[PDB]
Amino acid sequence: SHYDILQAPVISEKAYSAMERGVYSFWVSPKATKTEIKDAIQQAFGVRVIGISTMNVPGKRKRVGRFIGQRNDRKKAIVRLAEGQSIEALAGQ
Amino acid sequence: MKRTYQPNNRKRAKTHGFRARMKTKSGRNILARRRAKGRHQLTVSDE
Amino acid sequence: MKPSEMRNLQATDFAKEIDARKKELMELRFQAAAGQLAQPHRVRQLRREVAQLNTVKAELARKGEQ
Amino acid sequence: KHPVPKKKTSKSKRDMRRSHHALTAPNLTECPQCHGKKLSHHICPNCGYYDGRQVLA
Amino acid sequence: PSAGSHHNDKLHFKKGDTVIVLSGKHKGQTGKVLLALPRDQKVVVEGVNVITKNVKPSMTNPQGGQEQRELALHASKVALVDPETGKATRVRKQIVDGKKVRVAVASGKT
RNA sequence: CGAGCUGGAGAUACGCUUUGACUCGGGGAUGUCCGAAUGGGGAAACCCACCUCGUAAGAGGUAUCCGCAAGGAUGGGAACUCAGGGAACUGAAACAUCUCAGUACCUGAAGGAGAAGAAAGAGAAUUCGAUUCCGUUAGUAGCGGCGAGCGAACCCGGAUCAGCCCAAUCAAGCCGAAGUGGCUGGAAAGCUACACCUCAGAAGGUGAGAGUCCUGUAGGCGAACGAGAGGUCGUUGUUCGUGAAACGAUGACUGAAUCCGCGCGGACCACCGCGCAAGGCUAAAUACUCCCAGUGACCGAUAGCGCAUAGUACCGUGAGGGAAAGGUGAAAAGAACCCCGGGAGGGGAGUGAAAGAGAACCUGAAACCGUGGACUUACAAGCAGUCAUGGCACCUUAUGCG
RNA sequence: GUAGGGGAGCGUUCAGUCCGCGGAGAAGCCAUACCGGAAGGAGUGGUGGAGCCGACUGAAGUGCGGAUGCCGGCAUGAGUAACGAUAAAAGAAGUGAGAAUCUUCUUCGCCGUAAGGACAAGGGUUCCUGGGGAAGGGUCGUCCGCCCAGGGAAAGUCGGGACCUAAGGUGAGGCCGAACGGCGCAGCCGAUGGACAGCAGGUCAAGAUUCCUGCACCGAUCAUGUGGAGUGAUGGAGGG
Ligand SMILES: [Mg+2]
Ligand SMILES: [Mg+2]
Ligand SMILES: [Mg+2]
Ligand SMILES: [Mg+2]
Ligand SMILES: [Mg+2]
Ligand SMILES: [Mg+2]
Ligand SMILES: [Mg+2]
Ligand SMILES: [Mg+2]
Ligand SMILES: [Mg+2]
Ligand SMILES: [Mg+2]
Ligand SMILES: [Mg+2]
Ligand SMILES: [Mg+2]
Ligand SMILES: [Mg+2]
Ligand SMILES: [Mg+2]
Ligand SMILES: [Mg+2]
Ligand SMILES: [Mg+2]
Ligand SMILES: [Mg+2]
Ligand SMILES: [Mg+2]
Ligand SMILES: [Mg+2]
Ligand SMILES: [Mg+2]
Ligand SMILES: [Mg+2]
Ligand SMILES: [Mg+2]
Ligand SMILES: [Mg+2]
Ligand SMILES: [Mg+2]
Ligand SMILES: [Mg+2]
Ligand SMILES: [Mg+2]
Ligand SMILES: [Mg+2]
Ligand SMILES: [Mg+2]
Ligand SMILES: [Mg+2]
Ligand SMILES: [Mg+2]
Ligand SMILES: [Mg+2]
Ligand SMILES: [Mg+2]
Ligand SMILES: [Mg+2]
Ligand SMILES: [Mg+2]
Ligand SMILES: [Mg+2]
Ligand SMILES: [Mg+2]
Ligand SMILES: [Mg+2]
Ligand SMILES: [Mg+2]
Ligand SMILES: [Mg+2]
Ligand SMILES: [Mg+2]
Repeated sequence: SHYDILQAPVISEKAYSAMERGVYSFWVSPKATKTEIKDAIQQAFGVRVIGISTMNVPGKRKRVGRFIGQRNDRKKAIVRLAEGQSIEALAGQ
Repeated sequence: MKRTYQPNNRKRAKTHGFRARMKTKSGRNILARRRAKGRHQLTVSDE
Repeated sequence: MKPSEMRNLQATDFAKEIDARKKELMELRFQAAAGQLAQPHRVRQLRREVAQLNTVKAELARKGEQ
Repeated sequence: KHPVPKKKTSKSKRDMRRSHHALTAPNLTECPQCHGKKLSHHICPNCGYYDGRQVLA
Repeated sequence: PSAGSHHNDKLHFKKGDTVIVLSGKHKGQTGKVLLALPRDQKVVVEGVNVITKNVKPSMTNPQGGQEQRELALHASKVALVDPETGKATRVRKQIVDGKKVRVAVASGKT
């Protein structure tokens, strides 16, 4: 359902700085429509979104011993809200 | 000098592709024959 | 709990129990991805519960139409 | 064209040839100061002495 | 080609049982079953006992450090004991209650 | 089943389990996207829609062909089966008929088999009685540039038996006999002294070789669910190559009798015999072996499958081709700690029966590279040996035949 | 005594049977002056660490120097040729276990319709940061396009799609053909073309007509007003 769509938050110098300007960044399910993501974030956080952007991200191909393989392809979503609305569980961070 | 192999995604797919191979009995016969050999690479679209 | 606790309740209560479980699983995903996730097991456990729920409401909905 | 050897060269031959590859060990002198060793007419690489003291430490 | 394959992944004794060591260097010493692994057929008995080394790792502690811990054994050097005989003893399956299966010798039971 | 479990994975953490986990057996629920793909498109696994319900979330439907409907079909399957189509090399010591051979290959349809089948027959006894398969007849009768070479059938003996209708017990599992002491050894199964069970001495595991230590075997028990017409031309089939060519089989043209009638019996006629075409189904014996189990004067790492697993790496645009690979130890007790070095590597120590097993770990031959020692070689012409003698050296089948 | 014929045997695996050895140590490997008419065979010693000899009998994947034979390992040529454009280097300084090769500074030299910059095709994480140094780098490396980890890519307006048609590919119906199949009108797929709304700046270590700032634009749906009778397709024409 809703909660299924949001795999994880993005953790990195970039993303923190973004939330410090009130802009948050989530690892999403690769098939997700932007509207689906928008709605999902709203329900999960009771926050009105004014802007989204997304990006499909090919997973790094790495090797373990003789075994060459690919990590899961992902999708990154960046959202910016109105009203300087924040999200607590990820703001203190 | 210009060499034989000159990469082209659409070429390769349209020529050695799964849809291509399925479009004909002889290509179907490749598909089956390959499956049988246990190839990881059934067909070019597997790359 | 797997058998008892589920069947006794309404199919409109299932939707709710499901939803809440989903939500907890996501919380645990954020935590885990940020660290540490002190209790991994809970994840899997919650997973199971979800399954049970959907199994039950399936079973029941087809046993009430027997 | 393209000369090539007619016959494998014996281990014996090959080694007779090598009778001249002996390295020549340095003639080595002991520095009149800091005392390790040096090459004649070079700076003693331990201290740095060549009568007073040229290279650094 | 696993060790349990020959012994049908079956343990001829339970965990917590006392056991006499049949074969080897520790002939006859006795102990409580601290750990028993069916598929591998390996069992721990407070008597075998070795000195293991913890090498580099700064956990536990920067320096090395040695250690005294028992090293598991192959099922086939283990037996249930008989309080009377006190010795290496076979087992018969007989009945009690109330649906319980139990274990006797030539004079039940453990 | 009854105490462990948390996959190969051996790794830390979290934890589950006698309210019965894990594993085994048996059914169900869920089952994304592609692939016959089937809503439409498409460079497989992705892009775009429409309809009904629904609060949205979501759910379901939207291909073509047979049919009124119900329902059926499409795709896949190593070999085996039948059918439509159908090679050449090669053999004829050249070649064309012939042969390879109705083999290879291609396509089709189908099953666990399939085909075939219920005499207008085979045949010569006025005998036999659906078909297939095995033996045999038999390399016989025949065929044949009568060359190469090709090659039946009847009888007889077996395997399995069948002939009916239409058109006027096995799949989880449980129970299950009998030994101890001393000796060698790191370690007991081996030795040794007495001892026992056997409807059970098949086999594997246990520190070396165990009937009586473990798993088992003989034997017994065992489930709610589970499973059992004629003709003419052109041709061809069987031994059937135009032969005197019957008979079946159709492509073309043409086309009769229905019981005193019809079809055959190797041109053709009479006679004498066997037969009821043009309407359908049919199990069984037979074939095969992807899969499963048992066995082996089969293989044990260049062998055996290509693989101790991989159709991988690698090569190729593609079709397609395609490897090498094995071993510490009984047990990780996988070497704390010290020394040189950035490390690599090593020397100690410790473990071990053995590190003369240390992870570039069973044995570890030969080529090939080196260190050390013996006797030797700087006036010498050589397939490097062989014979004879002298010198030095050496003394475990050795003071002589060395 | 060559082709060839004949005769008696040696050795190898596997198999049956008999004998029998083996941790006080098997097979295999290694040395050797002994034995036999030869294939060959024993004695002792060193190695090794778990199986095996002798005898009779049976069956073979049964004996190698050749085949420009096959797989594999290692020699020779040899410390030889070469180190891949003759655009060119020098010093200081730093680092570091180690520097001609890495970093900084100062110069020098070479390209400059290029040897500079930006797209496409192709490649696929090679980008940025921090670390590493076995191999890869034709030397060396402390460095790297290599190895490890973590980050990084943001679009109503750029390109593609939810629009269009070309060649071509398809294609119900329909036309042919032993089979598989070959054609084929409309329709449909098909960019290399038609169509189409956003510019100027700023800045991550790594993105920018995407993010941030500044001010525009486009269609769509609704509300308030201007409404106050037309809307104009799957066909026509203009146009493109
Ligand atoms: Mg985007
Ligand atoms: Mg990498
Ligand atoms: Mg169990
Ligand atoms: Mg589709
Ligand atoms: Mg010919
Ligand atoms: Mg010929
Ligand atoms: Mg088929
Ligand atoms: Mg004719
Ligand atoms: Mg004919
Ligand atoms: Mg006829
Ligand atoms: Mg070997
Ligand atoms: Mg070391
Ligand atoms: Mg010497
Ligand atoms: Mg002279
Ligand atoms: Mg001389
Ligand atoms: Mg003679
Ligand atoms: Mg024998
Ligand atoms: Mg042998
Ligand atoms: Mg040779
Ligand atoms: Mg040559
Ligand atoms: Mg070679
Ligand atoms: Mg030189
Ligand atoms: Mg030379
Ligand atoms: Mg030279
Ligand atoms: Mg040179
Ligand atoms: Mg160069
Ligand atoms: Mg130069
Ligand atoms: Mg320094
Ligand atoms: Mg340079
Ligand atoms: Mg400076
Ligand atoms: Mg340029
Ligand atoms: Mg990309
Ligand atoms: Mg180098
Ligand atoms: Mg460093
Ligand atoms: Mg870089
Ligand atoms: Mg904007
Ligand atoms: Mg066409
Ligand atoms: Mg274009
Ligand atoms: Mg535009
Ligand atoms: Mg566009």
